[PDB]
Amino acid sequence: VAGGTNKSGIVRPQEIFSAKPVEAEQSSEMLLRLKNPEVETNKTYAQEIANSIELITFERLILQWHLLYETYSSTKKNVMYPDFASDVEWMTDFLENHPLLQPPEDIANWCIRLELNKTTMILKSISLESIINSLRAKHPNTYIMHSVENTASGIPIIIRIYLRESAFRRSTNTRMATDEKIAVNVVDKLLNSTIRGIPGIKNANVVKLMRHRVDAQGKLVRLDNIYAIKTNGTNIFGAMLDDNIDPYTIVSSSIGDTMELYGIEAARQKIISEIRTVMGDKGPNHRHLL
Amino acid sequence: RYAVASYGPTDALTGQPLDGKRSHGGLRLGEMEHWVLTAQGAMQTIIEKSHDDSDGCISYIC
Amino acid sequence: LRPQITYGPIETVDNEELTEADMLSFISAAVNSTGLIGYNIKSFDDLMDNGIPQIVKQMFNVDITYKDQRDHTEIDKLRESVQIQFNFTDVNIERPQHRNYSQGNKINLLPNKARLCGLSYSGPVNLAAEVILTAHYSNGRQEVKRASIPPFQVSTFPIMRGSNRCHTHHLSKTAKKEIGEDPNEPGGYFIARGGEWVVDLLENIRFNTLHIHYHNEIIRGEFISQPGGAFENSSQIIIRYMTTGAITIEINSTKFSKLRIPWYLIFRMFGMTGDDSIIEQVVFDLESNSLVNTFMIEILEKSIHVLDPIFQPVQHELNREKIIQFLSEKVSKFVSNPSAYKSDENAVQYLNERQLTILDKILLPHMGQTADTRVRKLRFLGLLIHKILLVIMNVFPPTDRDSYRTKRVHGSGVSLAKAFKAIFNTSVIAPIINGFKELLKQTAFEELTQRNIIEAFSAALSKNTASDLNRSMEQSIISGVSTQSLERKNLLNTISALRTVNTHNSKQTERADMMRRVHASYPGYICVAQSADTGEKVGMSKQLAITANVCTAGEVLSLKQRLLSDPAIQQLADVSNKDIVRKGLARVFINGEWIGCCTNAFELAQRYRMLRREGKVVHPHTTIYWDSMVDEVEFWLDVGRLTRPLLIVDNNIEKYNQACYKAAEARKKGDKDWEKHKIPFIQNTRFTPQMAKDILAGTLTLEDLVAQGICEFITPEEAENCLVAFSIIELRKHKHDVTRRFTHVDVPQAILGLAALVSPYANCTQPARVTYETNQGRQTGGWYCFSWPYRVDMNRFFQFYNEMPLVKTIAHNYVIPNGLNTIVAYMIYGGYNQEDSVIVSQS
Amino acid sequence: EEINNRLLHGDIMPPIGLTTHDFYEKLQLNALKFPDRILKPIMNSINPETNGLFQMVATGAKGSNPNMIHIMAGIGQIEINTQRIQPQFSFGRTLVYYPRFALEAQAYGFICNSYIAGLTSPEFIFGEMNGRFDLINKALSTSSTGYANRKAIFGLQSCIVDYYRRVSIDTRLVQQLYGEDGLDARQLETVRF
Amino acid sequence: EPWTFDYGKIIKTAKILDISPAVIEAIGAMEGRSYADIREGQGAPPPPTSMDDPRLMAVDSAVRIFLYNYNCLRHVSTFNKPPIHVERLVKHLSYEEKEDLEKVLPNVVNEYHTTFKHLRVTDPASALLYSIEFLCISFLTLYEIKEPSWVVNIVREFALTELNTIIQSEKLLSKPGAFNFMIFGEDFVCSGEDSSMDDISAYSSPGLLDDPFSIEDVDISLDVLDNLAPQ
Amino acid sequence: MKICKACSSCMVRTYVDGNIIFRCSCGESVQGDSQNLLVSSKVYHTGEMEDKYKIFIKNAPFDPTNCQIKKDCPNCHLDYLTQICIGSQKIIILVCRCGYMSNRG
Ligand SMILES: [Mg+2]
Ligand SMILES: [Zn+2]
Ligand SMILES: [Zn+2]
Repeated sequence: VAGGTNKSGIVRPQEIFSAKPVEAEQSSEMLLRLKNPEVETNKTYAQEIANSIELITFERLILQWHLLYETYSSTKKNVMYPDFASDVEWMTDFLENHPLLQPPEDIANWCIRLELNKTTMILKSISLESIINSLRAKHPNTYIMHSVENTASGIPIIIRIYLRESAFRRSTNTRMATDEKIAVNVVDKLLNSTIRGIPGIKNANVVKLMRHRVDAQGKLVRLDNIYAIKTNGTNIFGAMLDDNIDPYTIVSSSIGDTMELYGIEAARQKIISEIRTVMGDKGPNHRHLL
Repeated sequence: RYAVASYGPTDALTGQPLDGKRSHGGLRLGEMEHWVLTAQGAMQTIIEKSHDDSDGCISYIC
Repeated sequence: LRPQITYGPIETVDNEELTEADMLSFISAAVNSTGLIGYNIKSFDDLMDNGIPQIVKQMFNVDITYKDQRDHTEIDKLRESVQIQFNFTDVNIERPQHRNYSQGNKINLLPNKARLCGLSYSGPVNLAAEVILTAHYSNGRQEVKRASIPPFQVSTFPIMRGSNRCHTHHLSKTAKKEIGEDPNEPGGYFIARGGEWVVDLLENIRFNTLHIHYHNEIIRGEFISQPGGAFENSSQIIIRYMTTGAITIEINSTKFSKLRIPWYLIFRMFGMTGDDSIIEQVVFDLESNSLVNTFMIEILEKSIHVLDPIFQPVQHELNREKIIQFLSEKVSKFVSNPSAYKSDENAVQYLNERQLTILDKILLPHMGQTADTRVRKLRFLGLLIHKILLVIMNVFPPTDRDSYRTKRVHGSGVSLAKAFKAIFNTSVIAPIINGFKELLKQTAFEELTQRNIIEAFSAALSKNTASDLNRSMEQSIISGVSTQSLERKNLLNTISALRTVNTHNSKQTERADMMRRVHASYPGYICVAQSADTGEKVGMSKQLAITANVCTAGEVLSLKQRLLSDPAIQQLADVSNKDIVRKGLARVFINGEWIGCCTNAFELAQRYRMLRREGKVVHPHTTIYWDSMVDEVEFWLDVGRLTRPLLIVDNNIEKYNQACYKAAEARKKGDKDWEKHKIPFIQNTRFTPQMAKDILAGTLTLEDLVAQGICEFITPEEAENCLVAFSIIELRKHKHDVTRRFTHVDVPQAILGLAALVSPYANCTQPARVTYETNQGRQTGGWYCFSWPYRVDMNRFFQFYNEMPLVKTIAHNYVIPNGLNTIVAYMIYGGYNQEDSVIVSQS
Repeated sequence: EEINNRLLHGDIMPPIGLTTHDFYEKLQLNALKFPDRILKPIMNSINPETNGLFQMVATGAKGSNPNMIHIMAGIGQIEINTQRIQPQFSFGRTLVYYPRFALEAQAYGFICNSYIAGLTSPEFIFGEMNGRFDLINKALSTSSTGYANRKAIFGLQSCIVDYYRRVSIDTRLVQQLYGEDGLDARQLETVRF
Repeated sequence: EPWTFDYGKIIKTAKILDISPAVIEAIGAMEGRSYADIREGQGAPPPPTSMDDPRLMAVDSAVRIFLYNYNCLRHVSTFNKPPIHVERLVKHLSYEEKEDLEKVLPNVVNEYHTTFKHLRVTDPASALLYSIEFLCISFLTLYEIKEPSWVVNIVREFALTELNTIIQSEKLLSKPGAFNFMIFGEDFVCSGEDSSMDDISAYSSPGLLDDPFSIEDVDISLDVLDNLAPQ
Repeated sequence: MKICKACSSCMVRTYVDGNIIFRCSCGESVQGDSQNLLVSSKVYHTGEMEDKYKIFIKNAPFDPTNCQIKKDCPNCHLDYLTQICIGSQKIIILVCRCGYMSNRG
């Protein structure tokens, strides 16, 4: 009954019969088969790929964030928030550690201060270097500074993102947004950035499934040692683009998502499959599902 | 237990029997029973019960 | 005051000889002291003697003014309005009476005659009053005429059978038996139109408490405030947090309706218009660097600068007088044209005084109804907003709608009083106003005398009103104040119907399923087994446990004065908001009102729980709750609390700790046999096997078990500070377990209702089948009534022969068994008993 | 108990995607299941050639294996919505009989006793918590099914097999052939190829 | 700095307005009293003893609306348009000197708020006198000004109008006299102690699409409901 | 927020030419120096922070409904401790009535 896997009293049959869209599905799932048949034999290979595809947005790595009306100049001592005035100690180290990442000349009067959750960085196995590249690859209109990756408890890791003037030059002709409004809109974009995963799936497990295959002697044999990925949440197009997943054999549990990307004939086969799953084994004949 | 008759008290508005044993009326062949009889193909039974025995009449249309 | 009594050491109590069958004497004593429906009789009795007189003499004072719509005359043309002012002085209710033949002298009406003739078992209500009529002239003077009206009968009020106003209360058991009544029944029902009706117990949220629920509104917080007493008028305030960022306070009551006001407007109208002080009442400190206050202020700062379309003109104003005037002209229903009265400065003063009189009497009346406690309400109102914002921040979860820590069970006295209020002003007060309106229209005010005024008052209350007052109460009793017809299947059903707690009657799929389940707060107060097994009513009806009761309102003034006289409690006027968060003071509540602060919340509750054990200072029915999550102490004495007796468990942890200290001190001195200074832990109850034998002999009751500090009454919100052993064996198993220190020891049968105790070895049966027996045992043929030949009942079955089961239970000590000990063979015989059929001997 | 000991020393490291609370609950549910050995004492106490209760279950006439185990061996873990008894009694207590943040499995719905031996008060309350769900879901199995049944029929009833064995709505094809084979559900035989 | 209450400022202030000193001393305590009694000073409540006495807030509210309105005149140039209570008398002024009046007008909010919050917690009785005395000395400060010549007539009018409105606002909360009750526009006129026209639905406990447990699309007779028993 | 000196009202914050300027409804205008450079902030995992349970952790040794454990307190050498399990990561804290508290706090 928990969120994301709600299969309590009638919900899933209501999701099918009412043709509810993918956005209203409380128990959507998806089965992904590895592209390489050799890889699907090994569990560890399928285990790391399953953890590779898991939506870790930048928001969930944050304990707290602060929006500051500050500009950074290397030489000129600009005003800084008194509770965060100690941040300048690691700012000097960053400037002397990155002789190529110098502050731009169009930094706006807007600063986002971030304090990473070091516990989540350990459990999810996310390095500081990976986060920096992901944010700099997605947000070219910002300048990002970070503290040192520390292995000693009690000293946090600080991410500092400076908004450039081009962040407002995107669309400021629509004057119905003060500079405070754009900055709040930018931090929402920064927090919802995707890091190490594909959007739409929150959990990706590893399951054992059984398949048939014709041998070299024409014999049909059951293969039991086949590993795949069963995810919580549905995104056919997201797993479509992955190079570790066979795009031809993506099995979604969403009728609307299968209809959107495959068509009405594949959506017809999806309705039959989903009703049968609800019907269990003491279910009706197949012709009633058609 | 209940078993009434071929005829008895009748609703003034719909012309159907009254409700239940208490009013000495008939028993209900509800929505779900016409579904079953239609599924079985029992159409002459529906005529006998829903028309001959409940309120069937003759309507004249130009 | 500090406790002084001391009991014998727990190491000398001999309870190794106790058995579970000996602990049934505790349930016997609890039921004998409680009775089975004694709360119903007590509730109707204090509704009769105390409730209705107070409601009539306090909450029905009439002060109205009406236009003089007469023609032209010297006095007429010169006068414009007449003020009708009256109140009721003497109120009483008598036993039911009936008029024999015609023009007799109102002989007594016995309940059986009312049942047979289809009459009403209602007793007359006599009221007395004084009336003042004030007529206002154009020049400026006024004329006042005052008249005292002799007491008269207005109508009849329904009377519960077996109560103080019933005729079957001054009669012996033999006389009750021989007048067509049931000598073994306790009563507790109403006779109306030849039918017997039961006013069921009602679940209701706890008053003077904040209920925080999620939902356009982001969050919602409700607070119903009652100034003290079951019969006082209650006013609720709803604090909503909208998606726009605006915090609005809405007061729903007898004078306001559905008017959402920005939160800071309420603070401004009471003289505190400075925003820094207004914010301080919510965050308790502007100088705190805590990350909670940063979240608090950020929401509060944005809320001030949100434009309210209805309260736009006064949003930016700091003059409290105009804000009161702005609200007064908005809520007063007699103002139809603005600025027509603003020219007159006396009309402006009238609306200002009226609004301040209303607001002081309607905004958090439990904190006071005078103008002295205006700032005191603002401190409490800011606390309520602070609690709501703590849930938006997800620091605290929303209020659980199913837990009984925040629920009350209201009997017949509370329910009938609520219906009485809405009927009395409609069928009595309104006709009098109409009667006086027509009197002044047809006669000059100066021409009236003492005789005319009294005539108009009584003539207006004709038998149209007398019929209206009595029959509307009967309609409330019949229509259902949730009531049901008393169907007499057997004695068990009659008792179980009077011990039934009903809920108010939503469509939310999750909400409709959660409320039908058994909750963790039920064991001991609500039967975990008794419910409907079929249909929409599965779990919608609840049954009191065998030892559960319903407490009445206590004498709150005695405890309130002692708390204020306690040197360990600082009065609310002696502490600042900064003195609370900087020194870490603990707020102290009594019946939901905030009266002061204490430096040690745990020690205050511990010291007052120990004082309750003597009973000479703190009443045994006082709920003392210590909230260890927010460090607050709450005292509850209101009516509607379910309570059950729990045997107190005492230990020697004080001596055990000293032995640990001495053993450690010996080890630090290099001593080898340091372990010899330790003593074993001992926890035990003071209930001895001799006490069980004394309960059975009638020389030991529950009242004097409480008086000796052996058992105490525990309330569901007080049960959250208790660790209870489920049986005397679990207590004996953990007798020397220091890591599990129980506060009370339970009797296992106390968790089941009366109907659920009929099933033998119910713990050995599947629990869902125990639920079925509760439904099946209540529809069993038997001696449905001991006075069946005197009754003309519909669809009733009287089974001739009944037997006590060979394996009986404790439920048969209170109700007559219904059934026979049939010899049953568990066999296959011909296939006629398949699919849940049986084969019955024709002989 | 030893899973709790690992928790006390902080030796429970959840995998990627699971919190420590969710991983701890998963470990407890797995560790509190009766093994297949539970029937060894059960079958040694009965004579299969004369036991009426066993012959009713073994032959499929009435009952199942969990019924005998509950009657004779033990009820086990009460599991509502595939999880243990959540604490609804004042922030960490499941009932008034157990302390806050209790670690023992009995506090979370593990019934150690069988029906033939009788349950205690806390075990009966947990059993009533699961028993009430059966009554609630049985009531919903009528109304909720009826809501879905009526909507399904009113959408599907217009489909009638015509003279071509097609399924159509008065002119409009829904199926080119009923069931894509043109056969009746009552006239089917299960045959191996 | 030792603060001491000065009764001479109230006497001087009352003489200017041609009103009794009791009117000034009764700011916030006029509720429920006849203004004639207030004018004579009869029935004056005793000095406050609790820090939660609404009189302290009532007097403080009167002080801050004097300061709020004074600063509106002081910063009249910053407004898009001045409010009503300051615009009709500065209308005849020119913009360059309307941009002025923030240099020639002294500030009168020097240390009021800090001291009042200290006195309220420490001794409520002295706080009520301090707030009243502060209002009088501020009025005298704005009335004893003499230079420059072009500002004397524009601020003394402001000082009298503000103190009169503060007194009048306090006066409109006192006990009303005699008036025509039908000017409100309706027949009935109730008071705050009336229960005849209370809301009927408010006597009950205040407060409160498909029903999942209702057999509404299940067509089964109500007399044969035992077929739905769980058994 | 910034409270007006004159009328003690909540001043409105705007931004002009690289500076934060507070303007009030009474015309008083001031500019913040350092402590007003905080446009907005949010704190995550508010349901398991240490400031949430400070009062509860302090009161735990005296609450009789908390789970005890047979371990020696290193300060007073009492042979039992109070064990609490807070947060979604199930952080275990051992507390005693003498002031001892595991995690060194
Ligand atoms: Mg059946
Ligand atoms: Zn201001
Ligand atoms: Zn210690």
